[PDB]
Amino acid sequence: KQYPIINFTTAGATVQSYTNFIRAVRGRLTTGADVRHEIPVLPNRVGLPINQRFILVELSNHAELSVTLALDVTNAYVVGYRAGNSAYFFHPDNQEDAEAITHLFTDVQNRYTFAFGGNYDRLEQLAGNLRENIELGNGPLEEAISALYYYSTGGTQLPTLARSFIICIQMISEAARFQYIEGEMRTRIRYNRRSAPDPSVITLENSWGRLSTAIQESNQGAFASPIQLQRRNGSKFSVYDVSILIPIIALMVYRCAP
Ligand SMILES: Nc1nc2nc(C(=O)NCc3ccco3)cnc2c(=O)[nH]1
Repeated sequence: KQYPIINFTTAGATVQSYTNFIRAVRGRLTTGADVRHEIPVLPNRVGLPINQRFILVELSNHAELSVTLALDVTNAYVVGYRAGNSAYFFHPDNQEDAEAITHLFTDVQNRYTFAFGGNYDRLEQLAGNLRENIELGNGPLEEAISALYYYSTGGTQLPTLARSFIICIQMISEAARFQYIEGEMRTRIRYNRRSAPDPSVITLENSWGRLSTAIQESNQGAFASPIQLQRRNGSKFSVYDVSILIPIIALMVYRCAP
């Protein structure tokens, strides 16, 4: 017995198989017994035992390649992955984090830490493309699984590896964080399209920590100051209250209760 594993395959994927997956991911990220204003909070990192810190997400595609992402339950971040006999980790932000990841993928023959960190800014630079120009859907996802798998063999240039991370992160972590983003992926899957996320998706992604804070500091759901988001067409609008976000955000990073 070792960290909980959730499986998804792109082979034959449907909106139901993808929804089932994202639902199970959420269920492993949190027990759900800390909820504020109806929105679940992930476990506080302060004092969480290592043995509860991570979840694994096994990704397969029609080429029958498989990779396994490791996600930090405290924030749903993808911290690294394993493909066959190697495992690779983003460069950690602190020594505590560096220490935690020593506990993942312990039986793998080859382990490495990238010199670069895993935030979108760094990955975009590495990919040489912005999330607004990187396509999402089942096609991109199956392609990103192969790219990640092939990375040890030397088959995959770094820019492509970084694009593939940006895809996985959005289709897995962001979809888990936001029902809105899950729905965005369901739509691409339903119509078998691939398309870049629009400003509504990108600004929600960028605002996740800020939303977690606003809702958690709110006066019974009313934000202490407004949060600006973006519509599909890039126009700015303001959110004042948690009520509107209940069908949009599914999970928040822990902040202490005011
Ligand atoms: N590896 C990884 N990287 C991630 N990077 C981001 C990301 O940059 N967010 C933008 C941001 C705004 C403020 C601070 O930061 C989000 N999720 C993830 C994530 O879930 N896994």
